[PDB]
Parts: sequence; structure tokens; C-alpha cells
Amino acid sequence: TGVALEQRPISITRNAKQSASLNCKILNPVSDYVHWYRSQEGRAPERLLVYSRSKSESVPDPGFSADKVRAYKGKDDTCRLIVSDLQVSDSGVYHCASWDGRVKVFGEGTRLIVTESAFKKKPPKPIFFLPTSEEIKQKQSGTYICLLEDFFPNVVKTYWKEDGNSQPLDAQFGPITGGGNSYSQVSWLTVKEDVLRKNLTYFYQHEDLGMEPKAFSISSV
Amino acid sequence: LTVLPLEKTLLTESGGGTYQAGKTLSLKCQTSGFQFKTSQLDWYLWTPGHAPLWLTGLNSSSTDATEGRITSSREDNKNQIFLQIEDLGLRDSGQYHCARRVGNGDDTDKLVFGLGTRVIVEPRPAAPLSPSVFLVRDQDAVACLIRNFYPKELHVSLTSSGTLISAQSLSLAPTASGTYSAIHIGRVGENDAITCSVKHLGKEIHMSHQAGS
Ligand SMILES: *[C@@H]1O[C@H](CO)[C@@H](O[C@@H]2O[C@H](CO)[C@@H](O)[C@H](O)[C@H]2NC(C)=O)[C@H](O)[C@H]1NC(C)=O
Ligand SMILES: *[C@@H]1O[C@H](CO)[C@@H](O)[C@H](O)[C@H]1NC(C)=O
Repeated sequence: TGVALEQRPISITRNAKQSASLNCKILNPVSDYVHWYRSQEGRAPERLLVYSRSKSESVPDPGFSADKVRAYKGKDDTCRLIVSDLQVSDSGVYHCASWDGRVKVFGEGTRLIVTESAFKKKPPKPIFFLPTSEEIKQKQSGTYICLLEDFFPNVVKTYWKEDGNSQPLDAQFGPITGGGNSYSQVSWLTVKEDVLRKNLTYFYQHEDLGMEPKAFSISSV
Repeated sequence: LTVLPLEKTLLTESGGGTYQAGKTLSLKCQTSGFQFKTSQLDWYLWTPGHAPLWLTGLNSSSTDATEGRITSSREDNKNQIFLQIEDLGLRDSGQYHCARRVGNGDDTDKLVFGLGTRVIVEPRPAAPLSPSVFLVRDQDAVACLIRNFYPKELHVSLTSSGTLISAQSLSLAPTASGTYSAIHIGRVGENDAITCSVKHLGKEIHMSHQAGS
């Protein structure tokens, strides 16, 4: 049915000398090896280690110590990457990957953030704006707007679905704006009048929510 | 004693920049340090926030790609491989990486990547289009919705009886039709008079919710 890898939560924030466990739920596996790549701004992405699920064996690539990075097994046939003794230089996006023939398939990645400053995680506070009559009158279409505010860290994932479909809709997303301990992001969905009667669901994920998305229903009623 | 191939995998991608939708992307990857003719080389798309995606790859006997509009090719006397993507759209933006498969030959093989090169796809120019402007409210939050303008440069301002309100901020994004739309957010009491004022190509557009006659 096609190989696919899932990674949650979308970010992990830590102070120095702590550790971090990254999750990879691999579905329809076609291979025995789970690969862990790291991406950092301005550097070439590179593989850190490869893990054999069967032999339950974690093999680091040169430059990486098994004391520093190590993969093991988790609940529900999940591969997990532990990064010990975190330093700021460890921040970046960590992707699990799997070979599927001559093609390598990658998870979406979890962002590891290591900082030397005190921090507190803060969940998005959503604010919804609904289509206005004037917009429908002038454009025969209506825009749903969700503003997420005052979250930390500056990592968030949002998507719109309509009931009966499972492909995210083509929404517009603004940049993540802010600084210090408070970031925000607005997204919005412009749809034709026919779709204005259908039911929509809005989702977001954030590290302060753990793994489970928050979901809102938008309906006629 | 151990026996290993004497090689380093050096890959340098070029050709990135800002492209107009509909144009053809042509990238080059200059390789060095390993035996070129017998190698296996691929192109991967790393778009921030998405899964890295295989696009196409090749060796001396075969090539494949994810879509018809995507192809790759080789220049042997120069140790280069190329990427071509016709009919670029907004989804093709991201960081394009050349990759080499390295290892024993099995599922323990790794990809070695270069630094990549950044591609930004933007809408193709078309006739100037003035936006429409809509005010929307939820409690003490006011959104100013600005729909379908081209080109992207504009100036927005939310004001309550003439003075700038606090905590204004502007988000702008392309749409599928090749135009832009934008949302300007601010904070103001649900009963205050509010005006959203947009300047675009020297024309002024606005909506206001009055508090008095
Ligand atoms: C969206 O969901 C709502 C319920 O959340 C649907 O409203 C129901 O509509 C049926 C008729 O099809 C009524 O018999 C129910 O009493 C309604 N329930 C509520 C709570 O209002 C609505 O029909 C859905 N919209 C679509 C397009 O399916
Ligand atoms: C080229 O790649 C194809 C597809 O992965 C593979 O089957 C073939 O053996 C490769 N040829 C060489 C010479 O490596």
C-alpha cells in the first residue's frame, strides 16, 4: 500500500545536558533498516545511524558515538532515537527514513531545539474568524481564518479538511512570527460558495499538546 | 588490515534562485572524489516542513523519475548530473539536493547529500489586480482580509478613529490562481471604530466599521 513513516511530536525543546527521544512510527514496512538523518541550516543533511529492527541493532555512522545517538525498539513496532547529553550544536531537524527499492522514503521530521536559556512551553491560543456576508456578496466565496497565538516553541503544524475528504485542503499559511517566548501564525481557507455549506475540520499540532492533534469543527448548525 | 575504496563524495549543486511558475528548472550537480561512470546519483527535494522527497535518479544503464515533467541526465567527461523540471509551480519550492548512494549495496546503504541549492517559485506576472478589503472581528481581535491582488507589494494599516492600533501584523501568501491574498491582524475593542486601509499600485482601498453615524 506504500511505505510511510510518522514522527511525533513535531518538536522537542531541551536545555543542555538533557536528552531527547524521537519517535518514528513506520507503516507498511518494506525494509528491515530504519535510518536516522539530521538536517541543520547551511549544512548538508547527513545520516547519523542505521537500525536493524530484526537484529534490534543500532549502528552509528562515523563521527557519531553510540553514547551520543542510539536507536532502540518501542511500543507498537516503533523505532526511537535517543540523543544524549544535548548541546546547542545538536539542534536541527531529525528525519527517520527507509529504503523502498531504489527510492528512499523519509518521515516529515521532528525538530530538536536545544537552548541554554530558561524556557516554558506554551500552547497555541486559537482565534477563529468566519466568512462575512460582504465577502460572499463581493466574491462569491468565503474565507475562514484561524489565528494561533502566544505559543512556544516557534514550531506548529496546521491543516484544514472537509468531511468526506482526507487530503488537506489548499489553505494559505502565513509565516511564524514573534520572538522570545511568544510566537503566532495565521492560516486561512478561501472556498467557493458550494463548499460554504459543507462541514470543515481544522487541526493543529504543537509540542505543548504532546502527540495528539487538537481539532475544531466548523459547521452550519 | 581492511580494504576500502579510496574515495570522497563531493557534490555541489548550482542553478537555484527565484523562478516564475510555468518555467523550466535546470539544475547542475558537479561531482568529484569518486568514480563517476559507475556511480548511482539522485535528486531529492527538501522543503522545510515536509518529508524529503525523491524526485529522480540515474546510473549508467537506467533512470527513473517521480513524474513525467521531471528528468535527469549525465555529462560523463565533466562528472556532472543535471535535473530538469518543466512547468514549475508553487509546490516545487524548496532546497534541491544532489545525492549519492553509498554502502555495501543493500538496505544499509546511505545517501550522502550536498549542501543543495534553493529554489523559490513565484507566480508568473500578469495584469495588475487591485485587492478587495474585508473587516472581520472575533471579540477584541480584528482581522483585515485582503483578497486577490497582484503584484505582491502593498501597505496595510488598521486604525481606530485615526490612530494606529496595537499589535498589528501582516501575513501574505500566494494563491493557486497566481494572485496574492493577505491577512492583517490587530487588537481593538469590539465596540471601537476600526478602519482597514490598503495601498496598492498607488490606489487606496479600505473598509471601516463605524461606531457612530
Ligand atoms: C454538518 O454537521 C451537522 C451536525 O454537526 C449536520 O447537521 C445535522 O443535519 C441533519 C440533516 O442532514 C439534521 O437531521 C441534524 O439534526 C443536524 N444536526 C445538528 C446538530 O445540527 C449537517 O447536516 C452537516 N453538514 C453536512 C453538509 O453534512
Ligand atoms: C541502475 O539502477 C537500476 C535501478 O535501481 C538497477 O536495477 C541497476 O542495476 C543499476 N545499474 C548499475 C550499473 O548500477
